Amino acid sequence: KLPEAYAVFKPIIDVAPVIPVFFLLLAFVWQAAVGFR
Amino acid sequence: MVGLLQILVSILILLSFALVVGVPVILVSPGEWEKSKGLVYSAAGLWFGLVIVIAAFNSFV
Amino acid sequence: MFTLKIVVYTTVTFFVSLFTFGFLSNDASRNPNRK
Amino acid sequence: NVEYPNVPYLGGSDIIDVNNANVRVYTRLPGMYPAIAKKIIKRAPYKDINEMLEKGDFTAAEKDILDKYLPNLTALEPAPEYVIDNINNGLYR
Amino acid sequence: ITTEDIRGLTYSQVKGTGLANRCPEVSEQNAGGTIKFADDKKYKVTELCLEPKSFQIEEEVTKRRGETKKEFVDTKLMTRATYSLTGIEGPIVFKDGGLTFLEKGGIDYAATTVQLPGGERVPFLFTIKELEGKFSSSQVSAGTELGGNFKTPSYRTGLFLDPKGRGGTTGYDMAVALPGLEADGGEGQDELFAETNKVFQVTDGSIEMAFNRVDGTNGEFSGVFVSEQLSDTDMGSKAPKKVLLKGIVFGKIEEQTGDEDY
Amino acid sequence: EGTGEALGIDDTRLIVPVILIPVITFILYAGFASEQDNEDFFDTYDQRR
Amino acid sequence: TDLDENTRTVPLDSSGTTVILTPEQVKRGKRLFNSSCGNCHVGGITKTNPNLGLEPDALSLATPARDNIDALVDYMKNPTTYDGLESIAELHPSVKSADIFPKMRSLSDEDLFAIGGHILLQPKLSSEKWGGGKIYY
Amino acid sequence: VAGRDIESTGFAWWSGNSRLINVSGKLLGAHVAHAGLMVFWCGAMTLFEVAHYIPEKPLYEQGLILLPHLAVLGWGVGPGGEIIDIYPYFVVGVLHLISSAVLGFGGVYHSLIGPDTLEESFPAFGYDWRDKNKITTILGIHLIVLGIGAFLLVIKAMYVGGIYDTWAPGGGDVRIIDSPTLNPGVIFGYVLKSPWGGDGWIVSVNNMEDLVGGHIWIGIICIVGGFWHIFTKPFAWARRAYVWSGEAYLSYSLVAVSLMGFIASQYSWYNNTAYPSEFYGPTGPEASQSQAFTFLVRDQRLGANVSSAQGPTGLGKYLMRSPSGEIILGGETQRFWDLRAPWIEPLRGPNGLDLNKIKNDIQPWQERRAAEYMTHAPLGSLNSVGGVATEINSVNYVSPRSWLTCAHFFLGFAFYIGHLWHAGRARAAAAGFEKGINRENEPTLSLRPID
Amino acid sequence: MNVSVAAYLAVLLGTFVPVVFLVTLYIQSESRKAGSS
Amino acid sequence: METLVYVFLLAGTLGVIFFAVFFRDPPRIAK
Amino acid sequence: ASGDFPKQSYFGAAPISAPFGDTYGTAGAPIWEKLGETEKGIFTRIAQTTKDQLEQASELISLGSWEASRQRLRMTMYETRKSMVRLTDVDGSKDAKDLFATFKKKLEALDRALVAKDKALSIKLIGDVRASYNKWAATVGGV
Amino acid sequence: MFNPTTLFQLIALFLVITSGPAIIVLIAFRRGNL
Ligand code: CLA
Ligand code: CLA
Ligand code: CLA
Ligand code: CLA
Ligand code: CLA
Ligand SMILES: CC1=CCCC(C)(C)[C@H]1/C=C/C(C)=C/C=C/C(C)=C/C=C/C=C(C)/C=C/C=C(C)/C=C/C1=C(C)CCCC1(C)C
Ligand SMILES: CC1=CCCC(C)(C)[C@H]1/C=C/C(C)=C/C=C/C(C)=C/C=C/C=C(C)/C=C/C=C(C)/C=C/C1=C(C)CCCC1(C)C
Ligand SMILES: CC1=CCCC(C)(C)[C@H]1/C=C/C(C)=C/C=C/C(C)=C/C=C/C=C(C)/C=C/C=C(C)/C=C\C1=C(C)CCCC1(C)C
Repeated sequence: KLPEAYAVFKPIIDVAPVIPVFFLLLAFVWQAAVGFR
Repeated sequence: MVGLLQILVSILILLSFALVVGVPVILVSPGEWEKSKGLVYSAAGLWFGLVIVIAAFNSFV
Repeated sequence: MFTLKIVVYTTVTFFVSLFTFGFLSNDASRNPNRK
Repeated sequence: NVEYPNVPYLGGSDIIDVNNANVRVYTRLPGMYPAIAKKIIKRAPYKDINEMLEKGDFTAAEKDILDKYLPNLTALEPAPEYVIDNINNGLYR
Repeated sequence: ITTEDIRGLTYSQVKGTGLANRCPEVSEQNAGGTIKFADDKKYKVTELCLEPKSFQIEEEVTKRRGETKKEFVDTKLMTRATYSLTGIEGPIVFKDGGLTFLEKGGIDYAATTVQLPGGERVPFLFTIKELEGKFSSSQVSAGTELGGNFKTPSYRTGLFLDPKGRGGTTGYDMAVALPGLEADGGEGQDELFAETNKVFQVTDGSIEMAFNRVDGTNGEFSGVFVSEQLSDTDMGSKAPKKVLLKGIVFGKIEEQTGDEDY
Repeated sequence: EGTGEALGIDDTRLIVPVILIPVITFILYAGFASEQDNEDFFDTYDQRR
Repeated sequence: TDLDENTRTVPLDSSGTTVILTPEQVKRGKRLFNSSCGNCHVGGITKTNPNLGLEPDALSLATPARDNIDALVDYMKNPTTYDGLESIAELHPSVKSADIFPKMRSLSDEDLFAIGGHILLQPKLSSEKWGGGKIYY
Repeated sequence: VAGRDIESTGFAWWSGNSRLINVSGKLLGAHVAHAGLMVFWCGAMTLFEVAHYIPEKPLYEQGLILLPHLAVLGWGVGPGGEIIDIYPYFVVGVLHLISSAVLGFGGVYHSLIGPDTLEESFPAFGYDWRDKNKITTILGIHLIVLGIGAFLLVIKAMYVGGIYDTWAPGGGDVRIIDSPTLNPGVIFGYVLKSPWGGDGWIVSVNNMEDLVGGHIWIGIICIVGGFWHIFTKPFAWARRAYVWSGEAYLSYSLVAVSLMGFIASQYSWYNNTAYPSEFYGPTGPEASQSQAFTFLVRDQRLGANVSSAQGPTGLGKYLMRSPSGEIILGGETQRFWDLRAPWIEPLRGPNGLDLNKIKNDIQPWQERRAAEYMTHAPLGSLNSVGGVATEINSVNYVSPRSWLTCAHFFLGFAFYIGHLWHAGRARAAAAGFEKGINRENEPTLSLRPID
Repeated sequence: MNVSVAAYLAVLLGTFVPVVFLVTLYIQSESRKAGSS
Repeated sequence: METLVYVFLLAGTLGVIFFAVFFRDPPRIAK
Repeated sequence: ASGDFPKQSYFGAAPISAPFGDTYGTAGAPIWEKLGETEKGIFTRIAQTTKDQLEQASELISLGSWEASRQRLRMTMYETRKSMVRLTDVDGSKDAKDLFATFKKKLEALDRALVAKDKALSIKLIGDVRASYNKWAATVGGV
Repeated sequence: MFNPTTLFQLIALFLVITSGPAIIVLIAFRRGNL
């Protein structure tokens, strides 16, 4: 478990490892924003 | 105390949201890279200062 | 058994060396677009 | 062996053939499985249950348990095909 | 290889070299001893290792269906390096007019296979299980010989199932793949009874170890042996063939500790 | 097998082919190589043979 | 049918008294069983020693009889052989041997109660699945 | 839009990164941002493992894959591989997560607002893919960096705390590797060993002295090679034997990294020294040999003479001989007779498992370890149902070894495919027919017909 | 092996008859092509 | 004896493959 | 039956089929405490047996057995480090911890000697290891 | 009741999910170099 002083931030750390997947997805939205140049 | 460190980490969290969502916008939007870099670099400095302050106050517990 | 071993080693080394020094002999140039 | 008339006493009936029965059958009789069955199977070939009680080197409590479960025990002719598999017959669960 | 040399080698050196299957021997430097059996002292054998170096099979001299003449033949091993028996141990007792060694443990069997000239494969269980050996004296020394008979169990046990799911202790009791043959009310599958009726039959063999080196310091002895037994019967389907093994033997004699539990 | 010899070389004889056959192939390749224009170039590959 | 109290009533002591497990108790017992001993005792069997399973027949014929909550709970702290003559606490997970078995360290008396309740509740759920093995999967 | 559309580049959006080949600064930003992604995942995932770590279960039973690495490096673990403290794991996680912010800022900078090409404003950093000397200097700098990393592991193992030796006397423990093996015949003896059964190539490291000494060798090798490449240019034999374009370099890196992926997968599957079984759980061979050991102990305890017990087929039910004669555990564990683990070597003599130790001196802790490793075999389903495929849903478990091995075998094969694609394209583009066959000068029509 | 005996005829003739049919269809056609010239 | 038939059929298939590879109708461009 | 609504919980931990919540530490304080009677007995037994194990290691070294001598230090001694840690923490003494570390380093050096097959260094180091272990034994007390 | 743990996880996840797209919407509105 996290150190006591940090356990309150568990719900953020629970979503923390998964952001790289979103980065890939963000790329597509960016290319969707410029209409797939 | 634990509460003060929690407040410091939450402030770093909100500042990191601000940096993540604002630095790309300031970078890409026209006439904003050097027009308003004074906020960007000061925010980065405050971010790192918060990191060191959180480090020390965490060392106390 | 050892005779078969050295014969197989001879054969394997022969073909591997041919492969090695053949692809090292400017294989990239052997295309129809050269010059 | 398409015929083996002493099958009922291999662990499926109320009587246990001591000479060529697996250790697992002694789980059916309380208080005999880990300790008493080891000494039962050690000196496995017995002429009869009386020779088992005399020869098995049982302690007094072990003899009391065996006195409780005497009618559930017999000793028929040893079968080599079954004696070899008396501690582990590949029947687990 | 001497026991003093095996201790010197680590497992990494010995692994994969074939030295694990090789039976040790008593050194010529440490020889000329006498393992005397003092009274009021129970003795026992340990580490009785038997490496067979030559395998011979009593094969019929011709493929005639009524051939009765048979001569032993040289064989080559399909299995590799599993032949030697190690760790055999047993009590030494005054059962009869002389001392006798009773086999009661160790690896004491090897399910080896050999191939004869012509390409026929004979599997057999090289074993000394349940041996009753009799020493040729009251003291083990060079020239002393230990010999006796042993009971070789079946190559396959009851739990073994043939390719059609038939065994001794388990399996089908019929040729399930021929229901029309079992449909007949007169004979049914009675012709295939010999192959369907799996029988665990324990055979007989004899061994004659002759000790050529003995040491009194360690209790160790070494020499040669010749053993005779029968081959695999496939639960009674096959007819056993006589197997004549010869090779080297190592062993040691110590005092019974009371914890052996023989 | 499982002994750990380098390249399976348990006998020293095995090395003679393993080292010499590449050397004869290397000698034959050197006659090709020495005939080439071995100066540098600024290209993705050399078009000179 | 619901998880009625007839299913949730299990024997408590050796005399014959019963106890009605609560849904929280059986839920916690199932979770604790799957987490602390499922690796060997999945399905009411014993992977390491299949001669002795958790089916009610084996527990009833144990010495002492382990077909009740108090006997099971005592086994979880003072495990013994099937005849109750040798202590196997060094080879079995027990609360008194939790340093060498780090899964039993956090269990309390109520946790042991719930685990025993799960064990005694299972055979009522299936006629042969609990301790039956592959044949009834 | 210039340089970022199909019209001005010829690359579609789905080949979008192919527009970065000749844009050096923007490509630098791509690399730095992706490195930020890597360190971000490291920090976030190890923080996630710390948050989800319960002190009851071992690491391998909780689905933890990263904390085992730190435990092996010697942080927060005591004797017996017992994780006593998890604060250094938190420190490593926060350090990686914070460094990810810096690397992400750098990557986004160079990608968006930094100079497009570095070859006019920063000639020191700018390069051309066809300029062999500059590319070799960059390669040599990175080689020096890799050597520094190897020496960092060496410093950790030798001076700063030391690493976890599972083979340590007594139980496994964190200890200082004071005398690494620097003999070339051992370190490069591993490199030339065969990969097949019993040999294992470099997966067969059975001690930390060889590991640390060969990491010293790798550090020396990499630094020497980096200084070699900084001060040298490719020789004529090399200059004609390679395609000198960015895609070719990418394909070379792809094949190398694919080979590394395969090797790492088998490291996690088979090795139990750099991947101790008390952090990553049992290997498959370890679990099988443990099953055989557990039932050997059980049946011996119940009166059987395990050495003389005959199995169904005539072979040993518990103990038999390996094909080379060593006394080994029987049954289907016979294939896994090459296992060597710190819990089973104690009973191992020169000629295999010593029968005297196997009969009289099997300790209770060995039985406990064998039972644990039996019940925690690598078998499991994709939805994490531990046990054989025909098991029921009660045990939630897949070994970390299975996850790591399968993932890295997958990625190794995928990166071999990527190598094949990129090497073929590099050759075709260098020769100049990666867009199609020229209808004017078709090579086949000039060729004489066969047959 | 207690195998069938007409299976030999079945296999051999079911291979032979179509094979000779194909060979005849090829030879006829070629002959005709040669005769045309 | 069935091994004779099996071997003959496999060899015949291999022979057909050989003749198809090496005695094919040569491709040529029409005019 | 004919109009009975299915049960429905919206990410609730109350239901029997909900996966939320911890499995351990929910129903009371643990029964187990560190250094209990049986576990302290086990560690005491291991520490006492380690003397004999060391003596057997010295004998194996004297006879030159290298595999067996190495395995003697990991056979019945694989729990030595944990047992020594647990009993040293009971002692709570600096000198006990120093002798603990000294024994560990001496044992590692002895292993490094045994792989080298150095008979003289092996004998010297097993002697030193035994002396250090007996010193720690007299220090922590009870063994 | 809705689990507070699951609830807070969902707030965190959804704020994260609007983080990235909000950037792109901003630079779309501010007419930056997409
Ligand atoms: C690891 C992932 C990765 C990385 C690092 C990059 C990087 C890059 N891509 Mg991209 N790309 C990717 C995946 C990736 N790509 C994928 C999966 C696809 C397929 C859809 C593409 C498709 C693609 C195309 C089609 C093109 C690129 C291009 C580029 C380059 C220029 C970007 C630009 O100016 O856009 C401008 C983008 C924006 C203004 C949108 C805003 C993006 C923001 C900055 C993201 C926010 C990140 C983060 C939250 C900020 C943290 C800040 C920090 C201080 C904390 C850049 C180096 C371009 C190129 O080659 O140019 C020469 C180009 O044309 N990429
Ligand atoms: C792959 C990595 C990489 C590379 C090759 C480059 C290359 C470049 N960057 Mg940089 N950059 C990077 C990462 C990288 N950057 C990152 C991560 C960031 C985010 C912090 C930046 C942020 C950045 C900015 C904001 C700018 C550049 C610019 C430049 C250019 C000038 C560099 C210079 O003047 O150095 C000078 C070097 C220094 C000042 C560093 C001095 C060393 C300090 C004291 C640190 C010491 C560390 C120590 C040795 C580490 C110990 C290791 C131990 C733990 C083992 C050049 C093209 C400039 C540019 O392109 O302008 C148009 C520019 O303005 N970069
Ligand atoms: C990232 C690592 C790296 C890379 C990309 C390169 C790249 C290059 N080096 Mg090398 N080099 C490196 C590290 C690296 N080097 C290091 C650390 C050293 C040690 C000091 C050297 C020493 C060196 C020299 C001395 C020379 C090169 C040269 C070259 C060029 C030719 C490479 C070639 O054809 O190899 C060919 C490779 C072989 C023929 C086989 C390698 C032999 C080993 C021992 C094989 C052993 C078997 C192996 C274990 C089998 C399984 C492996 C498995 C992973 C598949 C090229 C620019 C040449 C050049 O032009 O330099 C200016 C040259 O002469 N390099
Ligand atoms: C989704 C992407 C992904 C993810 C999440 C992972 C995740 C992982 N990979 Mg990776 N991997 C990937 C893709 C991915 N991989 C791909 C595509 C490949 C190519 C096929 C690989 C190939 C690969 C290999 C070859 C290996 C891994 C391994 C690993 C694991 C350890 C990571 C690590 O430390 O690397 C190494 C980290 C670095 C190189 C960064 C620098 C490290 C520095 C130098 C360390 C300094 C240490 C020192 C002691 C610190 C203190 C200093 C001082 C105080 C003394 C981890 C589970 C390892 C594993 O466990 O495999 C079974 C492993 O060996 N991966
Ligand atoms: C070191 C890693 C690396 C690097 C730096 C590059 C770099 C590049 N690749 Mg890629 N590539 C890699 C690995 C790498 N590749 C691997 C491992 C493969 C094999 C699978 C490929 C296969 C590949 C192909 C087929 C092509 C490229 C292309 C390119 C260029 C543009 C890619 C782009 O913009 O994608 C933008 C990103 C996306 C559109 C996102 C796509 C995400 C996919 C759909 C998810 C994965 C699907 C599935 C699970 C994959 C199964 C793979 C199988 C083998 C197991 C660029 C130079 C293209 C090019 O123009 O080359 C010059 C091109 O045609 N690559
Ligand atoms: C201090 C503390 C205490 C307790 C634990 C806690 C976690 C709260 C911890 C706090 C940690 C904090 C606040 C860490 C901060 C880290 C941050 C802000 C990390 C950010 C990293 C940035 C990264 C990767 C950026 C990479 C961006 C990339 C590739 C973008 C890609 C793209 C580019 C470049 C162009 C085209 C579009 C596309 C494809 C999307
Ligand atoms: C700074 C900080 C503080 C707390 C700790 C923490 C580590 C979290 C850290 C966070 C840092 C960072 C950098 C967080 C940023 C988060 C980001 C950028 C999230 C991005 C989310 C992206 C999303 C939804 C994208 C969804 C897009 C979709 C489906 C597009 C749909 C599609 C399109 C457009 C076309 C093809 C078909 C398909 C795929 C359906
Ligand atoms: C670090 C560590 C950890 C555990 C203990 C251990 C002792 C293993 C220790 C030491 C490890 C060591 C020293 C590892 C070193 C590995 C080495 C040197 C691996 C060698 C890899 C070399 C490879 C692929 C070479 C392939 C090169 C090729 C095709 C070159 C190209 C070409 C050639 C040659 C001819 C044909 C045409 C082409 C394709 C252009």
